[PDB]
Amino acid sequence: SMNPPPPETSNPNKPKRQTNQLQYLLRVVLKTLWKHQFAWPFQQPVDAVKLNLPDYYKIIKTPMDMGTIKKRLENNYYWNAQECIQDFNTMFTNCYIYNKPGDDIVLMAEALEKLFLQKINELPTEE
Ligand SMILES: Cc1nnc2ccc(-c3cnn(C)c3Oc3ccccc3)nn12
Repeated sequence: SMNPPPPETSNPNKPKRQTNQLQYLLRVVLKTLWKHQFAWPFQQPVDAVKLNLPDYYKIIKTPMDMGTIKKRLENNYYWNAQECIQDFNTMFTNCYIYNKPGDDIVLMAEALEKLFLQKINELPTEE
Protein backbone atom coordinates (compact mmCIF):
# COMPACT_ATOMS: atom_id res chain seq x y z
CA SER A 1 0.00 0.00 0.00
CA MET A 2 2.83 2.57 0.49
CA ASN A 3 4.17 4.39 -2.58
CA PRO A 4 7.74 3.68 -3.65
CA PRO A 5 10.19 6.55 -4.47
CA PRO A 6 9.45 7.86 -8.01
CA PRO A 7 11.64 6.75 -10.99
CA GLU A 8 15.03 8.53 -11.23
CA THR A 9 14.95 11.87 -13.18
CA SER A 10 18.45 13.05 -12.09
CA ASN A 11 21.73 11.02 -11.99
CA PRO A 12 24.95 13.09 -12.53
CA ASN A 13 27.20 10.06 -13.27
CA LYS A 14 24.75 8.68 -15.93
CA PRO A 15 25.95 9.75 -19.42
CA LYS A 16 23.59 12.12 -21.32
CA ARG A 17 23.10 13.81 -24.70
CA GLN A 18 20.93 16.40 -26.41
CA THR A 19 20.15 15.16 -29.91
CA ASN A 20 17.59 16.01 -32.65
CA GLN A 21 15.65 12.74 -31.96
CA LEU A 22 15.44 13.50 -28.19
CA GLN A 23 14.44 17.11 -29.05
CA TYR A 24 11.65 15.64 -31.29
CA LEU A 25 10.54 13.33 -28.42
CA LEU A 26 10.01 16.41 -26.19
CA ARG A 27 8.74 19.05 -28.72
CA VAL A 28 6.51 16.65 -30.76
CA VAL A 29 5.89 13.25 -29.12
CA LEU A 30 5.82 14.27 -24.96
CA LYS A 31 3.68 17.80 -26.19
CA THR A 32 1.16 15.91 -28.37
CA LEU A 33 0.35 13.28 -25.70
CA TRP A 34 0.51 15.77 -22.75
CA LYS A 35 -2.19 18.08 -24.23
CA HIS A 36 -4.64 15.19 -25.05
CA GLN A 37 -8.03 14.91 -23.19
CA PHE A 38 -6.91 11.48 -21.77
CA ALA A 39 -3.46 12.56 -20.61
CA TRP A 40 -4.33 13.43 -17.01
CA PRO A 41 -4.06 9.98 -15.40
CA PHE A 42 -0.56 9.55 -16.95
CA GLN A 43 0.89 13.03 -16.09
CA GLN A 44 2.33 11.83 -12.71
CA PRO A 45 3.34 8.53 -10.98
CA VAL A 46 0.49 6.34 -9.78
CA ASP A 47 -0.39 7.23 -6.19
CA ALA A 48 -1.35 3.74 -4.86
CA VAL A 49 -2.51 5.29 -1.52
CA LYS A 50 -4.86 8.03 -2.92
CA LEU A 51 -6.18 5.79 -5.69
CA ASN A 52 -6.78 2.86 -3.27
CA LEU A 53 -4.70 0.42 -5.41
CA PRO A 54 -2.64 -1.33 -2.71
CA ASP A 55 -1.79 -4.10 -5.14
CA TYR A 56 -0.37 -1.82 -7.81
CA TYR A 57 3.30 -1.76 -6.85
CA LYS A 58 3.33 -5.51 -6.08
CA ILE A 59 2.31 -6.12 -9.75
CA ILE A 60 4.07 -3.17 -11.52
CA LYS A 61 7.83 -3.48 -10.85
CA THR A 62 8.95 -0.96 -13.54
CA PRO A 63 6.56 2.04 -13.07
CA MET A 64 6.56 4.87 -15.61
CA ASP A 65 4.52 8.01 -16.34
CA MET A 66 4.66 11.14 -18.58
CA GLY A 67 5.57 13.36 -15.60
CA THR A 68 8.78 11.33 -15.16
CA ILE A 69 9.37 11.28 -18.99
CA LYS A 70 8.78 15.11 -19.08
CA LYS A 71 11.39 15.72 -16.33
CA ARG A 72 13.81 13.22 -18.00
CA LEU A 73 13.53 15.07 -21.37
CA GLU A 74 13.68 18.62 -19.83
CA ASN A 75 16.64 17.75 -17.53
CA ASN A 76 18.46 15.89 -20.40
CA TYR A 77 18.54 12.51 -18.58
CA TYR A 78 18.63 10.29 -21.70
CA TRP A 79 21.55 9.14 -23.86
CA ASN A 80 19.37 8.14 -26.86
CA ALA A 81 15.82 8.08 -28.33
CA GLN A 82 15.41 4.30 -27.64
CA GLU A 83 15.72 4.90 -23.83
CA CYS A 84 12.83 7.45 -24.04
CA ILE A 85 10.72 5.26 -26.43
CA GLN A 86 11.18 2.38 -23.90
CA ASP A 87 9.77 4.60 -21.08
CA PHE A 88 6.60 5.40 -23.11
CA ASN A 89 6.18 1.68 -23.98
CA THR A 90 6.71 0.71 -20.29
CA MET A 91 3.95 3.23 -19.30
CA PHE A 92 1.41 1.76 -21.80
CA THR A 93 2.39 -1.90 -21.02
CA ASN A 94 2.03 -1.32 -17.21
CA CYS A 95 -1.53 -0.01 -17.80
CA TYR A 96 -2.42 -3.09 -19.92
CA ILE A 97 -0.86 -5.54 -17.35
CA TYR A 98 -2.63 -4.03 -14.31
CA ASN A 99 -6.06 -3.47 -15.88
CA LYS A 100 -8.56 -5.49 -18.02
CA PRO A 101 -9.62 -4.88 -21.71
CA GLY A 102 -12.31 -2.25 -22.27
CA ASP A 103 -11.53 -0.42 -18.97
CA ASP A 104 -11.62 3.42 -19.12
CA ILE A 105 -7.91 3.69 -18.19
CA VAL A 106 -7.04 1.10 -20.96
CA LEU A 107 -9.13 3.08 -23.53
CA MET A 108 -7.25 6.24 -22.42
CA ALA A 109 -3.82 4.54 -22.75
CA GLU A 110 -4.84 3.12 -26.19
CA ALA A 111 -5.76 6.63 -27.50
CA LEU A 112 -2.38 8.04 -26.30
CA GLU A 113 -0.47 5.00 -27.71
CA LYS A 114 -2.12 5.45 -31.17
CA LEU A 115 -0.80 9.04 -31.29
CA PHE A 116 2.57 7.99 -29.92
CA LEU A 117 2.97 5.46 -32.72
CA GLN A 118 1.92 8.04 -35.35
CA LYS A 119 4.53 10.52 -34.10
CA ILE A 120 7.33 8.01 -33.58
CA ASN A 121 6.82 6.78 -37.17
CA GLU A 122 8.14 10.20 -38.18
CA LEU A 123 11.18 10.19 -35.84
CA PRO A 124 13.86 12.15 -37.76
CA THR A 125 17.11 10.51 -38.71
CA GLU A 126 20.08 11.31 -36.49
CA GLU A 127 22.02 14.41 -37.58
C1 LIG B 1 -6.16 2.16 -12.73
C2 LIG B 1 -4.89 2.66 -13.30
N1 LIG B 1 -3.96 1.95 -13.89
N2 LIG B 1 -2.91 2.81 -14.24
C3 LIG B 1 -3.25 4.02 -13.85
C4 LIG B 1 -2.61 5.28 -13.89
C5 LIG B 1 -3.26 6.35 -13.37
C6 LIG B 1 -4.57 6.21 -12.81
C7 LIG B 1 -5.27 7.35 -12.21
C8 LIG B 1 -4.77 8.63 -11.93
N3 LIG B 1 -5.66 9.38 -11.30
N4 LIG B 1 -6.76 8.59 -11.16
C9 LIG B 1 -7.94 9.14 -10.52
C10 LIG B 1 -6.53 7.34 -11.71
O1 LIG B 1 -7.48 6.37 -11.72
C11 LIG B 1 -8.26 6.28 -12.89
C12 LIG B 1 -9.13 5.21 -13.03
C13 LIG B 1 -9.84 5.08 -14.21
C14 LIG B 1 -9.69 6.01 -15.23
C15 LIG B 1 -8.82 7.06 -15.07
C16 LIG B 1 -8.10 7.20 -13.90
N5 LIG B 1 -5.20 5.04 -12.74
N6 LIG B 1 -4.50 3.98 -13.26
